[PDB]
Amino acid sequence: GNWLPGSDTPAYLDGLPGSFGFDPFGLGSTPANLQRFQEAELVHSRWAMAGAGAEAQRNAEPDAEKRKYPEENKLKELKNGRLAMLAFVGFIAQHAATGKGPLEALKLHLADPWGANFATNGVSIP
Amino acid sequence: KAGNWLPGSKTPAYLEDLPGSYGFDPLKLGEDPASLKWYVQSELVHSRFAMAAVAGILIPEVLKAFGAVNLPVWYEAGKYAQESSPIPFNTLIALEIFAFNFVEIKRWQDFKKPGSQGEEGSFVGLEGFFKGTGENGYPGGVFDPLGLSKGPGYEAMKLREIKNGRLAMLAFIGFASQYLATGKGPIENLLDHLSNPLANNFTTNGTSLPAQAHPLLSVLKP
Amino acid sequence: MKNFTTYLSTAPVVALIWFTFTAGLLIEINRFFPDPLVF
Amino acid sequence: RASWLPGSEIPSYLKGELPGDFGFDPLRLGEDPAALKWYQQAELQNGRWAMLAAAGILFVGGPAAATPWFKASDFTYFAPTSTLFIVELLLFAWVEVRRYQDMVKPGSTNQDPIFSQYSLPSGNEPGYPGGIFDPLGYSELKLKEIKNARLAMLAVLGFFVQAKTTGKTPLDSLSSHLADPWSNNVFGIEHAR
Amino acid sequence: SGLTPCSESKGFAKRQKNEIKALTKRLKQYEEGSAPSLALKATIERTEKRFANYGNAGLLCGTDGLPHLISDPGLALRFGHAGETLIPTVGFLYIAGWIGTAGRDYLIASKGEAKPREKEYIIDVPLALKISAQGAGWPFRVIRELQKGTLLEKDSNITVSPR
Ligand code: CHL
Ligand code: CLA
Ligand code: CLA
Ligand code: CLA
Ligand SMILES: CC1=C[C@H](O)CC(C)(C)[C@H]1/C=C/C(C)=C/C=C/C(C)=C/C=C/C=C(C)/C=C/C=C(C)/C=C/C1=C(C)C[C@H](O)CC1(C)C
Repeated sequence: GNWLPGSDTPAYLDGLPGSFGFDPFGLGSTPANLQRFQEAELVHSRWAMAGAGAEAQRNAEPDAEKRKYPEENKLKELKNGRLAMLAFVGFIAQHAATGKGPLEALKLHLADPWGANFATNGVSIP
Repeated sequence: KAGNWLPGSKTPAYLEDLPGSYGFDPLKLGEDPASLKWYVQSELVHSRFAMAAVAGILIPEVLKAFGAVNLPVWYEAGKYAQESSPIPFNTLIALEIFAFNFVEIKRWQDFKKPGSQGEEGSFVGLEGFFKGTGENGYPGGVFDPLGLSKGPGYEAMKLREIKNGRLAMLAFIGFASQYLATGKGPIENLLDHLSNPLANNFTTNGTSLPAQAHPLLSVLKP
Repeated sequence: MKNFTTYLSTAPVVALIWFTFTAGLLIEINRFFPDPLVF
Repeated sequence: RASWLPGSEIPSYLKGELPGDFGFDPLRLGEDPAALKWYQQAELQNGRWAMLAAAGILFVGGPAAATPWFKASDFTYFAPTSTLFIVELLLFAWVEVRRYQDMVKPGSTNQDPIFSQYSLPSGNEPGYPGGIFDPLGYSELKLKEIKNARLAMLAVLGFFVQAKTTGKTPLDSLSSHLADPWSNNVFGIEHAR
Repeated sequence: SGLTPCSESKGFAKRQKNEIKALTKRLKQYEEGSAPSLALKATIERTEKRFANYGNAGLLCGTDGLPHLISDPGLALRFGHAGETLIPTVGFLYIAGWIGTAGRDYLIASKGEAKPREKEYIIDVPLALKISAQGAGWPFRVIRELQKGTLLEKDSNITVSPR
């Protein structure tokens, strides 16, 4: 649907897979940038889910869809991948902010949801 | 026009439609249109710098007066931050020179050719950030993330920005002059004025009216 | 009065007034701030 | 037409369209229609939060309910003071972006995001929603709301100023004024510094 | 340059002492409270203040015991001598550009009159005072004329002798 229900989504975003109409700053307003950033989102999401010669052959073909997908499962991949990149950035930020691993901090949140979070530790809020 | 800076005077015609205009140009600096465009940008840039600076001075000082925080005073905050700064002084200057050279050249290029930093191939794929609005001094894009320039209060917000900007510019120069004249911070200066306004002002700081130029000060006293 | 003010606007009268003002200003600066060598 | 000052001139942009319209704008604050609409919504918002605040301040046994309202933050809860601030910020962020998006484009936020069959009825005003916000069909009533909202705003301001100068609870201030009114009021108390 | 600060120069101190001694020798021929005595004492006070002020300004002194000025902008800024020549350079150039711009503005304004030569020896004093006040903003206007191309007359419009 819509990232902001009531906001008017741009016309270039409609029809794309995984399009919730989110482009406030209009970076995909041109087709050349929109096609390349579609590849970048898919590659970032695929690397986040799992976390020279291979990357060179990725862009050797002159096609458009083969650089991205070499309709329901595409949206399924895009909604799962974005959560994976959010999760990895959360892992980096939490290990930078508490000094602990990503799994033991889940147990610390479970054992104290109201006294141990990003608000309490003196890194995320000075 | 927002008004007349001097009621009854003849206001210049080239300032009739500018936001924040009171017809104030007695030195005729903005009579040339290209100069006027450059000075509009310069006034906005000075306004926004002073705005942020006066915020970063006054809000810590207000919260220090309220007992909330105890951050260092503004004229000594450079020393205290530099000792604890992981980055040394020279590297900080070099980084600031590089970053501001880049961003000010981008702003300058947009001033000379409007919308030219948002064209296709201008930036490295991220040119949609910097499309501009076709208005001198109002970039938008990343700089207007909430999109409030597209609302109906945009023209009144331009006027609010300029008048608050001029007030902040005067306020920062007042901060600097008050420190040079009294040696104390701005909230202490305000409290001293509030305790005795007749005796605690610039006429008694020993600097603003030099004693040699004003011999009546040493004479007309109890 | 118009003819008299036109005479007062002739070049030597204006020169006299302006140079009296400038010389007086310099003299009074040096009276109030004696012996200025440096800024 | 009822007015705050009978016999005076009324501003031309206040014709009783709005509830509580008594022609009271001495400083001519809301003149352009965007300003007047924003100040209408802001009056509704400030008045409703002030009604809740006046109720929650006048209502306060129990060790917690014996503390002053201006010293209420020092009571011990199950969470540190930082945690509740951010949780309240998050919940308020969600409901406020919903209300703001309604304010910009009316009727835009009327549908439950997870239930497509549950939707607020159309014709919704910005400051006057419907549906689950009016479980009873109670809807003359807008004049009552705006009057109680303004009285609560003045009452909450009185709470703030009375706790700042005298340093007393509202009930203590009322009891001090009810002891001797001619000496315990704003005159004399402030004149004794 | 191998100089010494005047506040630690022995020649500077000797000069102050000698000048005060000469003025004091002149003093012991007048009664106290007389006009010559008061005038000489005022001169002595001014001499003492002058030597103190020149020592306190960080001026450098030569082997002559006299202050020597530093005028290289690099040496002045790094060693605290900008008040000797550099800041006076800025002040002079500002006033001189003011005077020149006011004169140019008055001449240009007089060029459009029906009798342009009349304003050159019978001064339009209100116009001259107005133009003189506007000379404070001369660098901005002059720089704009330079970039616009209106500061200079074109070479094809200026008379020249046969070559
Ligand atoms: C607006 C900029 C600015 C101003 C007004 C000041 C003012 C001050 N600082 Mg700070 N600083 C400033 C920026 C910066 N300072 C510092 C780092 C420090 C330290 C570490 C210390 C100070 C201290 C001081 C005080 C000492 C007085 C002095 O040395 O004069 C400096 C006078 C100035 C006017 C600042 C420098 C000139 C100019 C404003 C710089 C910016 C101009 C642009 C770069 C020009 C660019 C040209 C364009 C067109 C290409 C003084 C109140 C110290 C002090 O209080 O001692 C106890 C102290 O210890 N400052 C950095 C990090 C590199 C800055 C970055 O911009
Ligand atoms: C932003 C505007 C502003 C405000 C509100 C103040 C306020 C104050 N100043 Mg600062 N100041 C300012 C700008 C300001 N100043 C500027 C631009 C300078 C450089 C000229 C100074 C230089 C200065 C010195 C050297 C001293 C003060 C002092 C004071 C105190 C008042 C007594 C006095 O001597 O007045 C200052 C007199 C002036 C002629 C400066 C006036 C400049 C402003 C811009 C005039 C416009 C005012 C505006 C029309 C109305 C203001 C309303 C307000 C709500 C903004 C008071 C705390 C004294 C002190 O620190 O405490 C005892 C003192 O010794 N000021
Ligand atoms: C660097 C700051 C700066 C700049 C670039 C401008 C530029 C502009 N001003 Mg603004 N202004 C400022 C600061 C500035 N102003 C401050 C602090 C105030 C409040 C006092 C104002 C109050 C003001 C009014 C009321 C109006 C303008 C107007 C204008 C515009 C046309 C006049 C012109 O061409 O001036 C060009 C200016 C410069 C090239 C800068 C000259 C700098 C010199 C060196 C100043 C030195 C003298 C000064 C007295 C020293 C300050 C001391 C003081 C702090 C105590 C132009 C956009 C008019 C306009 O129409 O609205 C948009 C108008 O009506 N200004
Ligand atoms: C409007 C006044 C004005 C202006 C802008 C100039 C500008 C110039 N002069 Mg010309 N000059 C003037 C008046 C002026 N002069 C007068 C009245 C005389 C007769 C004494 C001269 C005699 C003259 C000579 C002999 C030379 C110049 C040269 C120059 C050039 C280099 C600067 C210089 O050498 O200054 C030096 C200026 C003088 C020695 C005389 C200045 C006299 C005063 C200070 C200026 C006049 C002020 C005016 C009366 C103000 C009235 C305005 C008021 C009514 C509003 C420059 C083009 C030189 C050259 O051509 O360079 C390439 C050169 O060799 N000038
Ligand atoms: C779209 C747009 C729109 C508008 O226009 C604007 C804006 C808003 C700006 C935008 C938005 C956005 C977003 C937010 C971005 C961000 C993102 C992501 C997060 C990235 C990633 C990121 C993520 C990804 C890369 C990833 C990576 C991962 C990796 C592999 C990992 C690795 C690891 C693992 C294996 C394990 C081992 O043992 C180790 C290691 C090795 C360590």
